[PDB]
Formats: sequence, structure tokens, C-alpha cells
Amino acid sequence: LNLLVIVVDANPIWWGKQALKESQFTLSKCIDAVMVLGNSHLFMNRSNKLAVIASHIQESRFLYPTSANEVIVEEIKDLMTKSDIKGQHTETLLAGSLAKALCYIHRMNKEVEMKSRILVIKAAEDSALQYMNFMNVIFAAQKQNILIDACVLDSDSGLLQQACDITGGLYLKVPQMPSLLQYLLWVFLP
Amino acid sequence: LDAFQEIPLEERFCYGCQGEVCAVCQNVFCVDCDVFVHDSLHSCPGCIH
Ligand SMILES: [Zn+2]
Ligand SMILES: [Zn+2]
Repeated sequence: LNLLVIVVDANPIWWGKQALKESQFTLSKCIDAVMVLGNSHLFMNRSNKLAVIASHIQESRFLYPTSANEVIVEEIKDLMTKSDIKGQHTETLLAGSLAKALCYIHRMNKEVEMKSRILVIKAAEDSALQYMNFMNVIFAAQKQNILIDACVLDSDSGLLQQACDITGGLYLKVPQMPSLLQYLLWVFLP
Repeated sequence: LDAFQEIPLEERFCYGCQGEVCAVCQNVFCVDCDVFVHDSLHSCPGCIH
């Protein structure tokens, strides 16, 4: 049995700028690639479990849990049309989403051989204030022997490559965006 | 890390794992995550946000 928890950096600021910069790559393409990868993970073995959490500026919401694709679409739609963005709190909170993922892997681990794994796709500036928190969620991931992988699209994260180095995960800095899925399916499919 | 408080029926779906309470952020937590936040993670998910 394997576990795949995809953490997508749905930072509305960065994605909005990316749509304004008129690059071919928008948030919709990223979500479609994520859904394709998750479908492959679920198909490889009918033991596997899937989880997709969106990391927003305010909250971290489980997009999941094909019926799965439909529920993901509706969830992200609601999350992006019903929002409250305070000006002060504009960064993305990677640490909170990782914490939610960890506590989810807790119960799922309790259910049982579950080999857990978290994939993070980041795009925007990673906040430095969460140093006390983010480090915590790395070590909590280390003690549970959960791997943390990183597909970073644009901006570099010293924090996330730190976390990949600690947990024993993979850090991929993809250059051109239309070639993302190929990488996603290749190196990040358990 | 502070301890947490619980009452069964009044005002399920947890804030952490989203499966069916902090005195600071007022976030409903189930038993599993209530133990994991204290024993392992050493910080509350609602306190981070
Ligand atoms: Zn819970
Ligand atoms: Zn709290």
C-alpha cells in the first residue's frame, strides 16, 4: 500500500500574476496535471489512497477526498470564488497545509503496510515567519518517516529543499511549464 | 504547548484531518489529531493559520 498527498500551492497572488503575464501556464493547467497524476496513482494499485490539499493564503482546504476529478473541480471553484483576502496576510502558508496533511496521515496510518509520501508543488514566495512552524512540520514528517517531495515551478524555497533534504525527498526545479506533466508523471509517481 | 478541551455533542468534522478544541483559535479537533498535535507535532494547525 502507498499514500500520495499532493499539496498544491494555490497562492492566488502568484497565479493571478501568472495569468496576467499571459503565460500559457495557468492554475487550471496545473490542476489538470495534478488530477492526471493522482488518477495514475490510484490506478496503479487498487490499494492506493489519494489526498489533494490546496494551500491558500488564509486556509488549507482538502480538495480530495472520475468522481474524484469532479469533486476536486467543484472544491477549487468554491475556494477561489468565495474568499476573504486580508491585505496583511498575503503570503502562502506552506506549514499549515503540511500540518493538516500530517495529521491526516496519522489516522490513515492508524487504519491498517502504508508507505506515506507527500508531494508539494510550489510557485510563490514562501513565508519566512513560519520558521518555527515549518521546521516543526518537517520533524513531525521525519519521525513518522513520511517523505516530502518538491516540484517548484518558479521561485526557490530554501525551506522546502531543506525539508526535502531532511525527510529524504526529491527537489525538482522544472524550467518550462508546458513540459510539467511529463516530469510530474515520471519522477513523482510512487 | 497548551492542552486542549473537549465536549462531545455541542456545536465531528475536525479542522485538521476533516474527519467526523483549542482555547486560542477555537478549532474543533478529533481525538486522533488531538493526540498527534501534542505528542508529535508540538504546534497546533489552527495556530499556524
Ligand atoms: Zn482530526
Ligand atoms: Zn490552536
